[PDB]
Amino acid sequence: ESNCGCQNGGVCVSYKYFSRIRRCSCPRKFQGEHCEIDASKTCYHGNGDSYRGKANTDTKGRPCLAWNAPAVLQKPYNAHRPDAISLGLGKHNYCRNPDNQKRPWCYVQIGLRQFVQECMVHDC
Amino acid sequence: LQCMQCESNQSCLVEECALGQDLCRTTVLREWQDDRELEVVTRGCAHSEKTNRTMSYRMGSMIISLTETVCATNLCNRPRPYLECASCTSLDQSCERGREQSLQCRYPTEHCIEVVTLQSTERSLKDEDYTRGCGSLPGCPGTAGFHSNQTFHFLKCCNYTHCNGGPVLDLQSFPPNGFQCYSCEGNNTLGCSSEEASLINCRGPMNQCLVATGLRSYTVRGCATASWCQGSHVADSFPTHLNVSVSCCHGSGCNSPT
Ligand SMILES: *[C@@H]1O[C@H](CO)[C@@H](O)[C@H](O)[C@H]1NC(C)=O
Ligand SMILES: *[C@@H]1O[C@H](CO)[C@@H](O)[C@H](O)[C@H]1NC(C)=O
Ligand SMILES: *[C@@H]1O[C@H](CO)[C@@H](O)[C@H](O)[C@H]1NC(C)=O
Repeated sequence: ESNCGCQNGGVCVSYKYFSRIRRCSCPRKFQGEHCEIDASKTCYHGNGDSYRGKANTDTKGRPCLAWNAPAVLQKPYNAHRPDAISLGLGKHNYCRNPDNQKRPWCYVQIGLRQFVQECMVHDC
Repeated sequence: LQCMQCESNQSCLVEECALGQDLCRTTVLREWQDDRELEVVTRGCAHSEKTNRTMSYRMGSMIISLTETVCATNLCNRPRPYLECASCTSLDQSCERGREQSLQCRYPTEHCIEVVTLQSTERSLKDEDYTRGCGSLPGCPGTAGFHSNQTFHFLKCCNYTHCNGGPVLDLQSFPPNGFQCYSCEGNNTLGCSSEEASLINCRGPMNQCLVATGLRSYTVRGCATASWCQGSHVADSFPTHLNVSVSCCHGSGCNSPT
């Protein structure tokens, strides 16, 4: 079974000597710490609110910053959010669109600041 | 003792331990596979007696590497994080087949290890049945273990090449030594007694009759080693709990309700 946050075919395996810490044992399709990631997805559907894929760059080239980042943890939408699980935001670097917004985006470093830029992921 | 606490995706709090807890856990779990490292840290107050410990093994095309680190000072957990032995997990059906991809420890001081956890019905623990890998745990060079009517744990740890290949370890592989213990798991005092708990027939290396407890208030008795009965083991033998008062002695009815 799963009941640990193990999305999809996730299997919950724990670890006695290491303080019942858990990890999920993912099937091929779903990567990430909960099997939260559909790594087959190549386009996004509609607006993106659902998109859990793995676009990580932006429409100029630049790479996305990790929802982890010490940088990003000041920004409102980031991986520590109490809600972050259901919105796709996690220890990755991908694109999401948790609030509203035409397509999926991510926090991009440019010079010094952290602008929110728009991802690549082609629409269907 | 003040010490940062925080599960996986959480931010950290300044937790602050009570009389009993005097160390600061900083467990990290990592995985590599097809150049994707993903690493999950949890921190919090530790306890009286836990030990800088390390484990790693491989399931399929990946390596998971658990490590634990403790210290007895204020917020000493914070922001930032060779010898061959057989490997495999029960999970991917690899420790059970007469074949199992192997591995080589990356720290001197590491060991070779087999860890067994066998549980019945809807089992309280999400732990592989059999695991073989590299690393150091409580009371290493040597062995620990304890069996109950419905449960059987056992560790084995050695400083010699592939010291852990060959046959796995079931129940029947142990010589009913002849000595006995008790097995109890209901609730509090009257879930089990001289009435709803019976004498187990102790098996081989197990010869210590043992009890366990913690505060809602879970309790367990049976047949164990002297290494098991000592150190961190027993404690983690179940989800979480107190100072988990624990007891050992010689005798068949050693562990009968006192
Ligand atoms: C558990 O912890 C404290 C340590 O401060 C101890 O004094 C207390 O009696 C223990 N509880 C028991 C043995 O029930
Ligand atoms: C545990 O780790 C610390 C710091 O990481 C190290 O200095 C210390 O010696 C270790 N504990 C023991 C008891 O050796
Ligand atoms: C343990 O292994 C080390 C090297 O890993 C070696 O120097 C030593 O001879 C070994 N000793 C024992 C008792 O296993």
